[PDB]
Amino acid sequence: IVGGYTCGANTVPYQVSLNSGYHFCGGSLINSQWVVSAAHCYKSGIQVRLGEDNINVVEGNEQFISASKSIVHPSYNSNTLNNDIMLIKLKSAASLNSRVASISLPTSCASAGTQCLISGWGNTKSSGTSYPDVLKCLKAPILSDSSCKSAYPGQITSNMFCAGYLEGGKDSCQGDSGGPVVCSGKLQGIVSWGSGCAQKNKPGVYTKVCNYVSWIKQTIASN
Ligand SMILES: [Ca+2]
Repeated sequence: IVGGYTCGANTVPYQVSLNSGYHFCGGSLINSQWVVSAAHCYKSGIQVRLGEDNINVVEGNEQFISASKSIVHPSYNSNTLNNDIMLIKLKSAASLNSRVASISLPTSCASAGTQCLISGWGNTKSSGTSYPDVLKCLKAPILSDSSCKSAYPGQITSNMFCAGYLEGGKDSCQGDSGGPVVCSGKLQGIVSWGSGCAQKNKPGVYTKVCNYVSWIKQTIASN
Protein backbone atom coordinates (compact mmCIF):
# COMPACT_ATOMS: atom_id res chain seq x y z
CA ILE A 1 0.00 0.00 0.00
CA VAL A 2 1.47 3.35 -1.10
CA GLY A 3 0.31 6.50 0.67
CA GLY A 4 -1.68 4.67 3.35
CA TYR A 5 -1.49 4.38 7.12
CA THR A 6 -0.74 1.73 9.72
CA CYS A 7 -4.07 -0.03 10.27
CA GLY A 8 -3.44 -1.06 13.88
CA ALA A 9 -3.00 -4.62 15.05
CA ASN A 10 -5.93 -6.91 14.24
CA THR A 11 -8.20 -4.03 13.21
CA VAL A 12 -8.84 -5.74 9.83
CA PRO A 13 -9.79 -9.16 11.21
CA TYR A 14 -10.69 -10.74 7.85
CA GLN A 15 -7.29 -9.93 6.30
CA VAL A 16 -5.10 -12.99 5.77
CA SER A 17 -1.52 -13.40 4.58
CA LEU A 18 -0.82 -16.23 2.14
CA ASN A 19 2.57 -17.75 3.00
CA SER A 20 4.77 -20.16 1.02
CA GLY A 21 7.90 -19.64 3.12
CA TYR A 22 7.25 -15.88 3.01
CA HIS A 23 4.27 -13.58 2.53
CA PHE A 24 3.32 -13.44 -1.14
CA CYS A 25 -0.33 -12.30 -1.37
CA GLY A 26 -3.29 -11.21 0.67
CA GLY A 27 -6.73 -12.78 0.97
CA SER A 28 -10.02 -12.38 2.83
CA LEU A 29 -11.63 -14.83 5.25
CA ILE A 30 -15.25 -15.33 4.18
CA ASN A 31 -16.24 -18.13 6.62
CA SER A 32 -14.41 -20.33 9.11
CA GLN A 33 -12.98 -22.55 6.40
CA TRP A 34 -12.69 -20.49 3.19
CA VAL A 35 -10.57 -17.63 1.91
CA VAL A 36 -11.09 -15.46 -1.22
CA SER A 37 -8.00 -14.25 -3.07
CA ALA A 38 -6.83 -13.43 -6.62
CA ALA A 39 -6.33 -16.22 -9.16
CA HIS A 40 -3.00 -14.69 -10.10
CA CYS A 41 -1.89 -15.58 -6.52
CA TYR A 42 -2.34 -19.31 -7.21
CA LYS A 43 0.52 -21.63 -6.27
CA SER A 44 0.99 -24.88 -4.42
CA GLY A 45 2.17 -25.05 -0.83
CA ILE A 46 -0.04 -22.32 0.67
CA GLN A 47 -0.29 -21.74 4.40
CA VAL A 48 -3.00 -19.29 5.36
CA ARG A 49 -1.95 -16.94 8.18
CA LEU A 50 -4.84 -15.39 10.08
CA GLY A 51 -4.69 -12.94 12.96
CA GLU A 52 -1.53 -11.31 11.66
CA ASP A 53 -0.19 -7.82 12.24
CA ASN A 54 3.61 -8.03 12.05
CA ILE A 55 4.21 -10.89 9.60
CA ASN A 56 7.79 -11.35 10.91
CA VAL A 57 6.99 -11.61 14.65
CA VAL A 58 4.75 -14.07 16.51
CA GLU A 59 2.59 -11.64 18.50
CA GLY A 60 0.00 -14.02 19.96
CA ASN A 61 -3.19 -13.81 17.86
CA GLU A 62 -2.08 -15.82 14.81
CA GLN A 63 -3.65 -18.95 13.44
CA PHE A 64 -1.60 -20.78 10.79
CA ILE A 65 -3.67 -23.27 8.74
CA SER A 66 -2.62 -25.10 5.58
CA ALA A 67 -4.78 -25.02 2.48
CA SER A 68 -6.46 -28.31 1.56
CA LYS A 69 -7.78 -27.21 -1.84
CA SER A 70 -7.47 -24.27 -4.18
CA ILE A 71 -10.07 -23.43 -6.85
CA VAL A 72 -9.16 -20.86 -9.51
CA HIS A 73 -12.20 -19.39 -11.26
CA PRO A 74 -13.26 -21.55 -14.24
CA SER A 75 -12.85 -18.61 -16.63
CA TYR A 76 -9.67 -17.00 -15.26
CA ASN A 77 -7.50 -15.60 -18.08
CA SER A 78 -3.96 -14.89 -16.89
CA ASN A 79 -3.19 -12.67 -19.91
CA THR A 80 -6.11 -10.24 -19.47
CA LEU A 81 -6.66 -10.89 -15.72
CA ASN A 82 -10.37 -11.29 -16.41
CA ASN A 83 -12.02 -13.32 -13.61
CA ASP A 84 -9.06 -12.80 -11.24
CA ILE A 85 -10.52 -14.71 -8.27
CA MET A 86 -9.81 -17.96 -6.46
CA LEU A 87 -11.09 -19.79 -3.41
CA ILE A 88 -8.86 -21.52 -0.85
CA LYS A 89 -10.25 -24.09 1.60
CA LEU A 90 -8.52 -24.47 4.95
CA LYS A 91 -7.60 -27.93 6.26
CA SER A 92 -9.34 -27.04 9.55
CA ALA A 93 -11.78 -24.35 10.56
CA ALA A 94 -10.36 -21.16 11.98
CA SER A 95 -11.44 -20.23 15.49
CA LEU A 96 -13.42 -17.04 15.01
CA ASN A 97 -13.02 -14.23 17.52
CA SER A 98 -12.81 -10.42 17.55
CA ARG A 99 -9.39 -10.50 15.87
CA VAL A 100 -10.05 -13.32 13.37
CA ALA A 101 -13.41 -12.80 11.70
CA SER A 102 -15.11 -13.37 8.37
CA ILE A 103 -16.15 -10.54 6.03
CA SER A 104 -19.63 -10.56 4.51
CA LEU A 105 -20.08 -11.06 0.78
CA PRO A 106 -21.99 -8.29 -0.98
CA THR A 107 -25.72 -8.54 -1.54
CA SER A 108 -25.49 -5.81 -4.17
CA CYS A 109 -22.69 -4.30 -6.18
CA ALA A 110 -21.17 -1.04 -5.07
CA SER A 111 -21.34 2.24 -6.93
CA ALA A 112 -18.71 4.76 -7.95
CA GLY A 113 -18.13 7.22 -5.11
CA THR A 114 -18.48 4.63 -2.36
CA GLN A 115 -15.60 4.69 0.11
CA CYS A 116 -13.71 1.51 0.75
CA LEU A 117 -10.85 0.16 2.88
CA ILE A 118 -7.96 -1.52 1.02
CA SER A 119 -5.28 -3.29 3.06
CA GLY A 120 -2.13 -5.36 2.75
CA TRP A 121 1.56 -5.98 3.35
CA GLY A 122 2.69 -4.87 -0.12
CA ASN A 123 5.30 -2.34 -1.17
CA THR A 124 4.87 1.13 0.29
CA LYS A 125 6.95 2.90 -2.44
CA SER A 126 5.95 3.79 -6.00
CA SER A 127 9.60 4.20 -7.00
CA GLY A 128 11.82 1.67 -5.35
CA THR A 129 10.97 -0.88 -2.75
CA SER A 130 10.11 -1.02 0.94
CA TYR A 131 7.99 -3.81 2.39
CA PRO A 132 6.29 -3.26 5.71
CA ASP A 133 6.15 -5.71 8.54
CA VAL A 134 2.78 -4.48 9.84
CA LEU A 135 -0.53 -4.22 7.99
CA LYS A 136 -1.16 -1.03 5.98
CA CYS A 137 -4.52 0.49 5.11
CA LEU A 138 -5.88 2.96 2.56
CA LYS A 139 -9.30 4.60 2.34
CA ALA A 140 -10.23 5.07 -1.32
CA PRO A 141 -13.35 5.62 -3.43
CA ILE A 142 -14.58 3.48 -6.27
CA LEU A 143 -14.11 5.32 -9.57
CA SER A 144 -16.65 5.52 -12.37
CA ASP A 145 -16.59 2.87 -15.08
CA SER A 146 -16.01 5.61 -17.66
CA SER A 147 -12.94 6.97 -15.88
CA CYS A 148 -11.57 3.46 -15.31
CA LYS A 149 -11.93 2.63 -19.01
CA SER A 150 -10.41 5.98 -19.99
CA ALA A 151 -7.40 5.24 -17.75
CA TYR A 152 -6.91 1.74 -19.23
CA PRO A 153 -8.25 1.73 -22.81
CA GLY A 154 -9.13 -1.73 -24.06
CA GLN A 155 -8.47 -3.45 -20.73
CA ILE A 156 -11.39 -3.04 -18.29
CA THR A 157 -14.00 -5.80 -18.35
CA SER A 158 -17.37 -6.01 -16.58
CA ASN A 159 -15.55 -8.04 -13.90
CA MET A 160 -13.24 -5.18 -12.91
CA PHE A 161 -13.48 -1.78 -11.26
CA CYS A 162 -11.01 0.96 -10.48
CA ALA A 163 -10.59 2.54 -7.05
CA GLY A 164 -8.20 5.19 -5.79
CA TYR A 165 -7.08 8.59 -6.93
CA LEU A 166 -6.38 9.76 -10.47
CA GLU A 167 -3.90 12.33 -9.14
CA GLY A 168 -1.63 9.49 -7.95
CA GLY A 169 0.12 9.00 -4.63
CA LYS A 170 -2.32 6.54 -2.99
CA ASP A 171 -2.76 2.97 -4.24
CA SER A 172 -2.32 -0.74 -3.68
CA CYS A 173 0.98 -2.23 -4.87
CA GLN A 174 3.11 -5.38 -5.29
CA GLY A 175 2.36 -7.82 -2.49
CA ASP A 176 -1.14 -6.48 -1.82
CA SER A 177 -2.57 -8.72 -4.57
CA GLY A 178 -5.43 -10.93 -3.51
CA GLY A 179 -6.33 -8.75 -0.53
CA PRO A 180 -9.59 -7.04 0.33
CA VAL A 181 -11.47 -3.97 -0.77
CA VAL A 182 -14.24 -3.58 1.84
CA CYS A 183 -17.03 -1.03 1.45
CA SER A 184 -19.77 -0.58 4.05
CA GLY A 185 -18.77 -3.84 5.70
CA LYS A 186 -18.92 -5.96 2.51
CA LEU A 187 -16.13 -7.48 0.40
CA GLN A 188 -16.58 -5.66 -2.93
CA GLY A 189 -13.10 -6.04 -4.44
CA ILE A 190 -9.93 -8.07 -4.62
CA VAL A 191 -6.56 -6.38 -5.32
CA SER A 192 -5.87 -7.43 -8.93
CA TRP A 193 -3.64 -5.23 -11.14
CA GLY A 194 -2.60 -1.78 -12.31
CA SER A 195 0.22 -0.13 -14.20
CA GLY A 196 2.84 0.46 -11.56
CA CYS A 197 1.58 1.82 -8.23
CA ALA A 198 0.24 5.24 -7.29
CA GLN A 199 0.99 6.75 -10.72
CA LYS A 200 -1.06 9.61 -12.08
CA ASN A 201 -3.98 8.41 -14.21
CA LYS A 202 -3.25 4.75 -13.34
CA PRO A 203 -5.50 3.79 -10.43
CA GLY A 204 -5.64 0.29 -9.07
CA VAL A 205 -7.88 -2.28 -10.75
CA TYR A 206 -9.89 -4.68 -8.61
CA THR A 207 -11.91 -7.85 -9.20
CA LYS A 208 -15.64 -7.04 -8.93
CA VAL A 209 -16.66 -9.54 -6.22
CA CYS A 210 -20.41 -9.01 -6.49
CA ASN A 211 -20.32 -10.76 -9.89
CA TYR A 212 -18.96 -13.92 -8.24
CA VAL A 213 -21.22 -14.40 -5.18
CA SER A 214 -23.29 -17.13 -6.86
CA TRP A 215 -20.15 -19.04 -7.88
CA ILE A 216 -18.61 -18.60 -4.42
CA LYS A 217 -21.70 -19.88 -2.63
CA GLN A 218 -22.25 -22.88 -4.90
CA THR A 219 -18.56 -23.79 -4.80
CA ILE A 220 -18.52 -23.72 -0.99
CA ALA A 221 -21.75 -25.77 -0.88
CA SER A 222 -20.19 -28.67 -2.83
CA ASN A 223 -16.53 -28.58 -1.65
CA1 LIG B 1 2.77 -12.19 13.41
